[PDB]
Amino acid sequence: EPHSVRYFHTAVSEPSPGVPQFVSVGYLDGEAFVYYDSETRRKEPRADWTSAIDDQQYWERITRISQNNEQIYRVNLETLRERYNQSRGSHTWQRMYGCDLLEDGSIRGFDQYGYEGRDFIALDKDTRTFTAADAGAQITKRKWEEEGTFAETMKFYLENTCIEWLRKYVSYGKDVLERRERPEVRVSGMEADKILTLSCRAHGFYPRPISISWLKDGVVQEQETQRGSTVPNSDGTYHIWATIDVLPGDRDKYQCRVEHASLPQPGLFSW
Amino acid sequence: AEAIIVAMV
Amino acid sequence: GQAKAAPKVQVYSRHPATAGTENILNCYVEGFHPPKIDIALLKNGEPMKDVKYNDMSFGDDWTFQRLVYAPFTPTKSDVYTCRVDHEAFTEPQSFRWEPDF
Repeated sequence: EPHSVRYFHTAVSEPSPGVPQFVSVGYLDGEAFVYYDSETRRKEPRADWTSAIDDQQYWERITRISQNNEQIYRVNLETLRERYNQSRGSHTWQRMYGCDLLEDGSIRGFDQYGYEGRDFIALDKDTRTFTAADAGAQITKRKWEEEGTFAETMKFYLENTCIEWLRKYVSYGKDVLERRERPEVRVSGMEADKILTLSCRAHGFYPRPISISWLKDGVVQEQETQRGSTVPNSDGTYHIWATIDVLPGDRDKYQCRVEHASLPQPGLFSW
Repeated sequence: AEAIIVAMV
Repeated sequence: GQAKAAPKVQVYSRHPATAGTENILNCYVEGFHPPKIDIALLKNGEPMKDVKYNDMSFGDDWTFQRLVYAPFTPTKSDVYTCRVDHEAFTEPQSFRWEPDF
């Protein structure tokens, strides 16, 4: 029942292959559903539910909004060049903003900006003031809090518009969002110098949260385990592994344990 | 939908 | 000054792999900054066919992430690699797929 809508903007002075001058990706509960860049200059879908939105010339309009705003990203890129006394070259401007619905129905909002891969300025919409990270950021704090309008305008969107679209988005993608897909689990064995390296792999689970652990005759082995980060598949599902180094006679005491929302009780797997 | 008002730095 | 952060890289199959069975080969490149990057999928050092690129993402620390995937039917002789070139690297780096079988 909690949900998220976030937009990620990347803007750079010098394009490069696969890096346009400006790109924007919208995510629903972490899965892409809307894309735009300054080469195609067109808002395009990234999820199937977006295809039955019911707004008619919504795509034409939001495309135009984006086309118009990449002017302002180019300006802010030069402002930031001169404010930080850099040369002309490669610089990078980044933005993440959006809203959350928590399980009690309350709302959160965020608007964060990043220059050169470092924090720059963040909205604290509770106080309608910006937290600056910098001498250079302190200016934009003072210019934004002088004019008076942006903080509350962005607080408005975050608390109203954003949330209004979130709920509509959740009900179009109800079926994708609530589907569940079990993991296929396989345990692999490889010993070299009298050390058996057991590798447990969980493929294709949705949703993303997972527990994977290792059991030695039924007792967790939390320090002898290293696990990878949950990483994405191409079809919206996820992937994780967990290895353990153990000794080849201690082989039939070893179980991988996979707790996932898709299974009522944890699965157990051996090699 | 994206927020229309973008600010300048 | 600017961020300069090299990527870390995980290679993995969509499914548990079996010799001669059609599958999907994933390369997940994360942690880099700036966004400029080259990511190549190689079969025994040959460019693979049908390589697709997910829209790049970034997270809380602004470092970027990318998924790059391509269909593949592995065998026991074939060596599958992901070759990543990024300015925080002194030089391109390979990361090998380690089979399930």
